[PDB]
Order: sequence, then C-alpha cells, then structure tokens
Amino acid sequence: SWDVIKHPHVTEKAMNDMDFQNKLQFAVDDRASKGEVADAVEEQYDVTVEQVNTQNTMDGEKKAVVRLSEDDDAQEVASRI
Amino acid sequence: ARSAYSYIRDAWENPGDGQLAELQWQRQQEWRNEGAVERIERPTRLDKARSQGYKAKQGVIVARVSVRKGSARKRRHKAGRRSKRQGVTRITRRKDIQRVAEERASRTFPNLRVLNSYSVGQDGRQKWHEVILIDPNHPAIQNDDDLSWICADDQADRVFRGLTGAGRRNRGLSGKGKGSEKTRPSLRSNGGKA
Amino acid sequence: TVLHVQEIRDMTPAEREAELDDLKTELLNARAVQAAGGAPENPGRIKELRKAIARIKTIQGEEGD
Amino acid sequence: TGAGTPSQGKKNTTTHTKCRRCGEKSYHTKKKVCSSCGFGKSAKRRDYEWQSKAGE
Amino acid sequence: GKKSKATKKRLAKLDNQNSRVPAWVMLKTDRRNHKRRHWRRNDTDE
Amino acid sequence: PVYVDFDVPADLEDDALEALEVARDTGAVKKGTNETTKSIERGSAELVFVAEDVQPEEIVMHIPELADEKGVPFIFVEQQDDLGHAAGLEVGSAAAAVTDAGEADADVEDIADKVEELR
RNA sequence: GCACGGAGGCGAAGAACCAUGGAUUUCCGAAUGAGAAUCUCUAACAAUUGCUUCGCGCAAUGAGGAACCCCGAGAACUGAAACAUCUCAGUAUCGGGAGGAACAGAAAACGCAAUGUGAUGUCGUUAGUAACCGCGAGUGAACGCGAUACAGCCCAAACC
RNA sequence: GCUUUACUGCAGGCUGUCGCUGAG
Ligand SMILES: [Cl-]
Ligand SMILES: [Cl-]
Ligand SMILES: [K+]
Ligand SMILES: [Mg+2]
Ligand SMILES: [Mg+2]
Ligand SMILES: [Mg+2]
Ligand SMILES: [Mg+2]
Ligand SMILES: [Mg+2]
Ligand SMILES: [Mg+2]
Ligand SMILES: [Mg+2]
Ligand SMILES: [Mg+2]
Ligand SMILES: [Mg+2]
Ligand SMILES: [Mg+2]
Ligand code: NA
Ligand code: NA
Ligand code: NA
Ligand code: NA
Ligand code: NA
Ligand code: NA
Ligand code: NA
Ligand code: NA
Ligand code: NA
Ligand code: NA
Ligand code: NA
Repeated sequence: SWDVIKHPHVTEKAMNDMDFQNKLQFAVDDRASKGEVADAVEEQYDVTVEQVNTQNTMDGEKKAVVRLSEDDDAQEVASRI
Repeated sequence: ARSAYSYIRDAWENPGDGQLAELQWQRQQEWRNEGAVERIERPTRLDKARSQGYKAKQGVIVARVSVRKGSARKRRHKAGRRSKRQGVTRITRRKDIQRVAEERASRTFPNLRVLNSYSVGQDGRQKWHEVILIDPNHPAIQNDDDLSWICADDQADRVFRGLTGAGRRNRGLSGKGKGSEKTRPSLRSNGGKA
Repeated sequence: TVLHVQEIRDMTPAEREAELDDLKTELLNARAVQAAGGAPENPGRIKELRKAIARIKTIQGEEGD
Repeated sequence: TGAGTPSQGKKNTTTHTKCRRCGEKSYHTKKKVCSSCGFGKSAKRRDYEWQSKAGE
Repeated sequence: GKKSKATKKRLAKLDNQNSRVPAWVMLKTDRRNHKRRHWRRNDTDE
Repeated sequence: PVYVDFDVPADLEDDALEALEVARDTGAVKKGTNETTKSIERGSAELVFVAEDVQPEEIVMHIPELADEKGVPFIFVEQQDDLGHAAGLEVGSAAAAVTDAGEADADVEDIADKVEELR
C-alpha cells in the first residue's frame, strides 16, 4: 500500500516558509488529500498541523505546504532529520 | 399400444386441420405480441422435443423464436457490378430460417448451447421455431449420460459453427455418397462450392 | 544483510510490525537527508532498508501476520 | 482565401488524443472513439486483414 | 488551454525524458539522447 | 378449451376427485397422460380425468374422441395440480385414469352417468 | 542487468547465477457501481442468461492469440486479345465463432452390377478422364485402387 | 464523367395471381 509522505521538499523557498511562516514542505503521494497529509504529518513528527496547501507539480508529484501551530517550531522539527 | 406422444406428432402432420388448426389460429395471436425470443415452460410439441433430446430436467431450456419470411433483405449495389451481380430481389440467403432462429436464441442465452430445434408454424409474414438449449454448466446435465457430451469445451458456440442438426443438413451433409463431394468434411475445405 | 530471515521469523507478529515501522522511519529520514543533498549517505543502507521491508512484509504474509 | 497556408491558421481545435485503451494519440475527443484501436466503438480491438499483404 | 491531472503527469514525464545522458554513463560504457524533443521544433501527443 | 365441449359443475368435480382418491387407496389408478392413454386403448379404463389448464393443449386434445370410440367415460377438472394431488402425486397431472375403482364403483358409475346426462 | 564511472554495498549466516514452486503485483484495459483521453464520483458479477435457499446466494458469457479451423456476407481490376453468360473466384475483403488442432464419421452408402466393397479425414492415383461451356476462351470431379490410421456407439418409442 | 427512342440488365411504380384468409 502507498504511503502519504515521500520526503521533505527542501529548497530555498521551502526554507523561507520554515524560517518565516512555520511551514514544512513535503513531497507527497498525489492520491493524497489535504486531510490525509495533515494526519500523516502529525503522526510522524508529533506536531499539530493548522493548514495544508497542495499542488500537483510538473515533476509528476504532489507538493504540500504544511503550516504548524505556534506550539510547534518548523525549524526544530525539520532540523531533527 | 400407441404412445400418447404419437397423437401430438400425428396432429402436427397437418397443422392446418382439426383442433391443431384452431389452436394455432389462437396462439399466433399471442405469439405475434411476444418478443423475438420467448422462453417457454413447455414444448408446444412434446413428442418432437423429446425425440430431439428434450428432457423434463434442470438445465434444459426451450424458447420460441420468430423470424421474418422470405428472401434476403439486401441493399442494391453502390458501385460497379456486372449484370450477374446487380440482383437484389431474387437473392436468397444460404442459411435457412430455422438456422437463423437457432442463432438468435443462442445469443439470447449466452451461457446455453443449442441442442436442436423444430418448427411450430408460421403466418403470412413470419415463421416460428422452438429451440431446445442446454446449460453445460449445471451438474444435473453434467451427470446425464445422454446429454453431458454437450458440456465439452469443443461444443462451445456449436450453433455458430453449424454443428447443429439443422446446421449440418443445411451444409449439405445428409448424403454420405453422390452429391456430397463438395460438402463433406466441410464447405470451407472444399473451397466454398456447395 | 544486517537483518536476516531467521531473526525475522523468530519475531512475534507484533515485533515485525514494530520492526517494520522502525525501518520505514529509518528510510524516510534517509530519503530526507538525501533530499537535503545530505552527503552523509551510505547507498547500501537506503537500498537494504527497502529489501528489509520487503522481507518482513513477505514473512508477515507467510506467517499470517 | 487560399485553401493552403492562409487556411492553416484556424487550426487550433483538439480532436485526436492519447487513447486510454491503446496509448496511441488517436482517441477523437469529439467523437469519443479511437481511430486506432476502436475504443469507444468496439469491445473487440480494431483490426483488418488489409493492414498487411493478402498472403501475409 | 486547461490541462487535466493526467495530461499534466504526461507532460511532466515528457519533460523528464528530455534530460541528458548523465556524464557517468559515458564513462561507465566507455562511450546521444535519441529522444531530444524541442518545444518549438517538436510536437507532443494529445 | 378446444378439447373441452361441456362444463363440469364444481360439485360434480368434487365428487369426482373424491372418488379418485379412494380409487387409489382401494383400487388402482393410472397417473400421467401416456399411462391414461394406454388404458383407454387397452380398454382397461373405467373412468378418466383430464385437466382444463393444460398448456400446450396438444398433450390432451385426443383424450375426448379416443375415449368416445372406446366407450370409456371421461370427466374434466379445472385445476391440474388437484388431479395430480387427488391421484396421490406430489406434482400435477394433465390426465389420470381410474383403472378399476374400488369402494367407489357405485359413485364412479354414477359420476359417469351424471356426465352422460350432462352430455 | 545492457553499462567497462564515482561513492558505497552484498557474499562461508554459501551471494551471484539457473530450475521449479510461492509472495507482491499501481492505473487504464473484455473492463463489469457510475462517469472520464490512464482520472474521478458515491457499495456494486454492468449487461445477458441458467440454477435458485428467488438473496448476485451458486454459476456462465464477454476479450486475446502467428497462422491454421468452422459457419455466414461476397467484389473488381484481369482473361475471353472488344464484351454481356463465362473467367479472375467463392478469390480479396467483411460479419460470427471453436480448438490445440478444427471439421467429418459408423450408410435411407457404393453400383469395377457383384456369389462384390463396407464409418470418416488425409496422401498417391484414377485424370485434365466423366461432366460443364457465347460448346468460345476456359472450367473440372467421383467410384475404385495403393497407402496412412483405425473403433465403434448413445437416444426417441414400444414394454415398465 | 455525361446523354439518349444504342445493347444488356438492375432498383422503383402500377397491375393479376398465391400465402396470411375466415362465416353466409
Ligand atoms: Cl450454441
Ligand atoms: Cl466396390
Ligand atoms: K467481369
Ligand atoms: Mg489547488
Ligand atoms: Mg480438413
Ligand atoms: Mg481543398
Ligand atoms: Mg527543467
Ligand atoms: Mg469502470
Ligand atoms: Mg477482355
Ligand atoms: Mg472470342
Ligand atoms: Mg469454378
Ligand atoms: Mg461414384
Ligand atoms: Mg439408457
Ligand atoms: Na521526488
Ligand atoms: Na449461447
Ligand atoms: Na454447389
Ligand atoms: Na510545440
Ligand atoms: Na508479477
Ligand atoms: Na461473472
Ligand atoms: Na440473484
Ligand atoms: Na484483351
Ligand atoms: Na475495353
Ligand atoms: Na458460359
Ligand atoms: Na480392381
């Protein structure tokens, strides 16, 4: 069975969202909905997801911009992996 | 003594006389309102059905099929043709109506296989035939020594390949001698000349 | 390699699922490091992590979990 | 108006497209029928004996 | 135009097939991309 | 219907079927059109029954005249499964024949008489 | 792996490799819950059938395959030094369908007429013979014989 | 390709007959 999260989409823009808006960006399975992305992220990193934006990239994969709650620190979550 | 069956048979030797005559005059009225293929609980001619392999048993089915009377329904040529091939009105098909009926029935019951068929009359514009079909997958038949032959894989779609009795006579295979030079073993192996 | 078939067959249905999740995670993080261009790789592992996960799922199948 | 070059300018309509069944760019999206494999018209795959020499 | 999810995936794929043979493959075989499609000089499906 | 040339009153049919039941327990009965036919042909038939709800009618059409030229008495019965049940069958029967009644010969004889009069 | 790089890894816990068997096996596809250019919308044998506990409960069909095979539909160029019947040809092509082979098959046969043969295919021959035909051009068997292989049976009905 | 009271045919239309079709 397919998994929701593939890997962290780490790029300059991705960093900016992390340092400035507390967002983590992931490469997810395009069959995955925002809700499924939200859960997976919470269950894998023990955090609370506030908002999820998606995009079906020209790389054939789906990209998700997941925003964390004030309680969580994107920089710190991303930094442990 | 005479079997009761011999009376059904005997009546159908003259479908235009006596009781059978009045019966037909009545039935066709209902038949003309039925479909092209109507499954029926009982053969209109028991003696005939049973004579052809019928049996009051699970997996044995009967269906009356209606087919139009006459020559081929043909479209006139739309390109060059020598006189010989410009015909339309007098052209008749090489498959007899009874065979057409047997095919329409089998298609209606994709899982069944045609066993045989017989005529049950006609009016001025159509002929009716009753077709006996068999369920090759029902154990009632698979365990019947007089019918399980029709269960074999090589009997699949037997009607569409002319393996039916009507199919074989129509193929000119009745005679074992003179006249069947171009029919047996098959019309095709003989270059389609019969 | 590091994880053989016997060791996998000796585990309990619950130890497999646990061992499974662990591997998946090791893998996910391996891929995350790769995505970040993290050179501290070891091509053999990220590859063995896939086979290890295959062997486990294979055994969970044979065993009935 | 010339039937040549000048009439080629109006050609921005999409008809034949990648077919879901055979993969050929022959699925007519207006007719919803593949000119290559017959998809949308026939359950059986489109094929003709004239696609090759008679004795072959 | 308006591309669907599937079309987009196909375009994405074509763009990737449009990459060059990695330098290492040249060394690994001791020595062309027979599928170099240009957006202008070439035409894609659909 | 085409073979039915006279109507048998319900009450008569009742007595008739009743007689047939005792006939099978006391004397002997023939169940089935083929077996009924041979009775009429072999003359060993005392009384024969014929259902009116037979389809196709061919199965029975002959019973009437065949009986008439054999001097065998026959009676009609609306239902088909009643005749079969009354004959002792778990199924219906298009025709039945009382091959020598029993403890009902008087009744049978009378039933026959009633029908003759019923023409 | 082809594929001879770089880094790294696996193998005596016997890897690679090979054989058999098993696991996994996305989406579209006969494609079957419904729709759709391989995606989507809210439990599905869709459709047609058989049996039927009359409930999709138990089953069947659908599509493919190099050609071969069987059943239907059926040209024209061409030849005849024109051309119409004839010929090309029951060919090309089209519709339907089976199998590993099909089809045929145990005489209402043959008819070297017999005091004779003895299911059926096929091969060799009979023979370009008999037969057809603007009796033109053309067309064209069979019985028998020598072989191959061999195998004969089941119903309906009578009487139960 | 086209034409027509060219040759030969083929659709189509009209008309008789048979079947469907029966009572006085
Ligand atoms: Cl069939
Ligand atoms: Cl001889
Ligand atoms: K010609
Ligand atoms: Mg969006
Ligand atoms: Mg053959
Ligand atoms: Mg033009
Ligand atoms: Mg690029
Ligand atoms: Mg679907
Ligand atoms: Mg010529
Ligand atoms: Mg001449
Ligand atoms: Mg010829
Ligand atoms: Mg001969
Ligand atoms: Mg027997
Ligand atoms: Na990726
Ligand atoms: Na069928
Ligand atoms: Na012929
Ligand atoms: Na272009
Ligand atoms: Na596989
Ligand atoms: Na099914
Ligand atoms: Na059902
Ligand atoms: Na010439
Ligand atoms: Na000429
Ligand atoms: Na001629
Ligand atoms: Na001789």
